[PDB]
Amino acid sequence: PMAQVHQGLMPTAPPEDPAVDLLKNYMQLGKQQREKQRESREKPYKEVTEDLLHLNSLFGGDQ
Repeated sequence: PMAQVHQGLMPTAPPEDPAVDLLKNYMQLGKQQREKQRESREKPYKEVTEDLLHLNSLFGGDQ
């Protein structure tokens, strides 16, 4: 083996396999999609608190 076997044959196992990175790519777009769908328009964290400041001035509590 070694010399007259296997040698001279191209590796059928791709070391550049993009599927390994695709794991984090998919995890990435998993959150990216989430944070881009409703998070951009709605934004249930910052817009709620910001609007709450508006709401405080909205009911016009002064006296």
